[PDB]
Amino acid sequence: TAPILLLDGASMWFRSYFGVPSSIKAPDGRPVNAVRGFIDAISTLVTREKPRRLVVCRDDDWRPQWRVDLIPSYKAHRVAEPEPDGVPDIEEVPDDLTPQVNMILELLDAFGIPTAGAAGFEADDVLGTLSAREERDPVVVVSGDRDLLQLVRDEPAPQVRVLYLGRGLAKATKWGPAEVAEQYGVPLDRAGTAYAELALLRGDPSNGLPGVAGIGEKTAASLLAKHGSLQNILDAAHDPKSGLSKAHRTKLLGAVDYIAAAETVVRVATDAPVTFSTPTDTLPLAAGDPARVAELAAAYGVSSSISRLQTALDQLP
Ligand SMILES: [Mn+2]
Ligand SMILES: [Mn+2]
Ligand SMILES: [Mn+2]
Repeated sequence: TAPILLLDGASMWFRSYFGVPSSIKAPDGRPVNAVRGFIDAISTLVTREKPRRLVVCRDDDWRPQWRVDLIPSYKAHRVAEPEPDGVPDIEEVPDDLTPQVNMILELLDAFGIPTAGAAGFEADDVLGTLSAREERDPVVVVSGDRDLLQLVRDEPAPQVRVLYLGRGLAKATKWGPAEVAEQYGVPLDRAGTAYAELALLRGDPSNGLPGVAGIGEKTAASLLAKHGSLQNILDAAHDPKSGLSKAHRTKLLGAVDYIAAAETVVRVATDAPVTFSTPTDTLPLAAGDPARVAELAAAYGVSSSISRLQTALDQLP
């Protein structure tokens, strides 16, 4: 059967912002390069993957307070203005990109393309929750964010793949457990979860996470190779006769608190309370509100992109 596409919205429209020139502008002069690129990526995906189901996943909270409480440096270098509890922090985002996010969300809503979010969670968590719950169709998670490699799955069916956007969409290929195992040296039988344990240990500068000092990617992969899992590695450290080196024991034991905190920060949630903007995740084959879509697309200078999307939809069997 055809896959369900789960789109990491912010990953994709940030990529469109930096991959489409800012001289692409609306009639009022505001850049719409991210709008154009994001709509064009949806049309490309519809044509390449021919889904019947498609969801754009939102960041209802891009920097959840529960993660910051565990690790205060989490995404700290990306905050423009921190906001008190209950209110998402203001992310440092180019001034001419935020209005384009509003334009995109307005078009998706008027078209009826499903969007999903969960209060207090990231799009990463929405993607992890929807891919964990999927029982009917193969899942394609579309993102430039290597965090989501932890979601790859062969069994139980259906499979989960990440269409990874690190080199852009034209060059993107589907990552499964084999690809993550081959490119990162984690065990194949639990490749996705072990990738998250690898990232926890080595650190993640784009998320503001330091990792465990002294355990680089090479060491963490080999430790996972020999012991199979992070839990087994901590067991080897806590047990004073295991074959774990004393230097490794010192680095791991000196980080027990960070490791316990980081575990829930690094893993994406799989049971977030996701809500949809639409009744189902079915991809509409025509605009839910065509007059509003035409008025918005003209106002946002992307009428030809919307027309291209409708042609791709028209070609779906
Ligand atoms: Mn805050
Ligand atoms: Mn994200
Ligand atoms: Mn992420």
